[PDB]
Amino acid sequence: AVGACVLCNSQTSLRCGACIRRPFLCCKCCYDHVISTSHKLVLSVNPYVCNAPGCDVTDVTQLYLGGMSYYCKSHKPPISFPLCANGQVFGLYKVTDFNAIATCDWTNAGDYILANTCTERLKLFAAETLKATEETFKLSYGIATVREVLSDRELHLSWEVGKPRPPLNRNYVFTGYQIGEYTFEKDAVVYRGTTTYKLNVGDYFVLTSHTVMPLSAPTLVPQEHYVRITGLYPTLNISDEFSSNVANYQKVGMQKYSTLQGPPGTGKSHFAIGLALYYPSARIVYTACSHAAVDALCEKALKYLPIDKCSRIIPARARVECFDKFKVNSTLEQYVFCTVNALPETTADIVVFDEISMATNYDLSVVNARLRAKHYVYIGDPAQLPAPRTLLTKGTLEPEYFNSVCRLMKTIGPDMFLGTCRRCPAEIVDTVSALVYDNKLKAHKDKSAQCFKMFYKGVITHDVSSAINRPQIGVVREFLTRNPAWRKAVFISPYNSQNAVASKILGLPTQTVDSSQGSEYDYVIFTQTTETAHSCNVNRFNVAITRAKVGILCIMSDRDLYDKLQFTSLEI
Ligand SMILES: CCS(=O)(=O)NCc1ccc2c(c1)OCO2
Ligand SMILES: [Zn+2]
Ligand SMILES: [Zn+2]
Ligand SMILES: [Zn+2]
Repeated sequence: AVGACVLCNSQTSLRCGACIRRPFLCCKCCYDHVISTSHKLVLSVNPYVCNAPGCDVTDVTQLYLGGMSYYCKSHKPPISFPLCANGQVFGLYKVTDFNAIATCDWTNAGDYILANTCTERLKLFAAETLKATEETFKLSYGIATVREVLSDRELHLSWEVGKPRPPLNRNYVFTGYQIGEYTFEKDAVVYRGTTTYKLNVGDYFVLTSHTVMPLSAPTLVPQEHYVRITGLYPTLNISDEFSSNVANYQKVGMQKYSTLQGPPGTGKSHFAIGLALYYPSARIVYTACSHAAVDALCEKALKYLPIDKCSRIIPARARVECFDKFKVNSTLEQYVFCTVNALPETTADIVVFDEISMATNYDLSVVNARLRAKHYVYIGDPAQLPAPRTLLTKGTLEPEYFNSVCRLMKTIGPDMFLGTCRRCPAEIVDTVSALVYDNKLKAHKDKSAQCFKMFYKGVITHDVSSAINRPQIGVVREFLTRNPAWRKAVFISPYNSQNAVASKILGLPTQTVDSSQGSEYDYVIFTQTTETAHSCNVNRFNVAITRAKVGILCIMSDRDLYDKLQFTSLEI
């Protein structure tokens, strides 16, 4: 039990026994913690507990030292010093924010605000504590058991009594029993095995609670600015395609780390892959939280970089189908594409972390711990969607609080900004530029005259809490008959239950706003479904309308966002 203080690094024998992570706290900090919170169990070699037989005094403020032993006020010998005196807790080698991180239930937005405005070591304490709290919460849900097997994609489930039922969306991944990971959608339920298996009756499913490893590396390394490009060797022969990013690629070699804010369709993949063509000898590890973000980087690399110098790292516990054109699990290749949780312990000349709004501080820290690099480039957009915070139910998490990188991009600004959207028709670019980009995003395409908006509240029904608006889907069905070109549109809504209804009624492929992020489609049909804080989130709204290359039909519930859409209004 010999470690360093999470608040001031001072070496100590003390750990908080009431904290779920049991942080090492020094004499002067440990006191400031026990004296201000319900946390009174202090751990050393032995806990600070009354040594008198059958005594239940564990509160450090009610204990004293009797020689080399610990006793309460009722058992202490005449010659005994209190454990808590003069701003310190007795220990070898002799905070308001730490108390709030240590005691909070992570259900308030203010908990996440603090976990991002605090000191660097407190961001790791916050990130570990949050993730451990999120896992112990997965145990609170009831066990689903197979009652009947309808077919290869449908079954009926028997839930546990006394324990609540977890939300049934793709976000919540189950573990069958060890028959593989499984997912559910809406008494006929749709089952989806990450592995194909003849669903047996009696088999059960649990949300896999994974052990939270402690954090060691910071979320962001200390910034270093250099007079020249360091450890990287630029080409003089640089393809005209990537000439627009040359000044920014040099900025990347003259700093330890750099932030790139790239609104939708401004060239993030192009910038990331073009950085390899600019430093041709440099080993680049490409990382992101999701398999789809890593796969999008592989698709752009397949087009510009040699396939023999690339490798897609796939964890043996495969959950979804990912990129198959590179040699798999060769961490020895010059270009390594890998999700954060699968990263090996290696080194790199450049580390590119894409879709930075989806990262948590836990992920930022894991990347710094597994990858030791000369340069780190963080690419994403704080105006796009963050990682879901399953415990957060009160308050809204603002972009400057998503993670350390997003905090920097929203306060000091990003080091680099891609200001030209090449994907969207001008109507959409002008709407999101004013909405989330402070009028700094510019349109490359002209107005398509195929961006429509309809103010139609319809009727809101609910599959549990996931919302449906059948009259909004009815308006879409009516529109499709009059606009058959839109037969090829992707249907998007903020709710998976709305999507299930629209899939059966319209037959269009379906995507939630959160799963559509990073993807593009010629035509998009968006139904807002509700006027909630979720369906009105400006970041979700921004993602939803920036998926479209040619046209979009927005069936709106919120007068506010409807009025902001610079689209042609439709009647009915
Ligand atoms: C951080 C660089 S690395 O260790 O991942 N790649 C270098 C390398 C090492 C051994 C090899 C090889 C390439 O090809 C044959 O055997
Ligand atoms: Zn301390
Ligand atoms: Zn504590
Ligand atoms: Zn006692």
